Amino acid sequence: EDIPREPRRIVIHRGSTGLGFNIVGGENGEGIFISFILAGGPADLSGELRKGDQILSVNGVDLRNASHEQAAIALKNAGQTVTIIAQYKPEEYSRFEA
Repeated sequence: EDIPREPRRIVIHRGSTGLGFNIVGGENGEGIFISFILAGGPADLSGELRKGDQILSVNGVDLRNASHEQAAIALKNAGQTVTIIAQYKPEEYSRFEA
């Protein structure tokens, strides 16, 4: 596919269904991962985010060592235009989530 291995920058605009994705992780050995992408939501329309992406940063707020609630608050407070730094790690996601 066209998804690279290294971190990538994706710009999302918030709407009436939020940023259009939901998250898991943030405990133990597991960072913040996208578990669900809403059909037609902002993340879906970008074409850029995937289930199994780890969110490394949101608008400059580092989420590599954040709990789930710290990450959910940072996403809720990130404003209308949100820049997500994501890194695609589907095998690590499957280890924790399957």
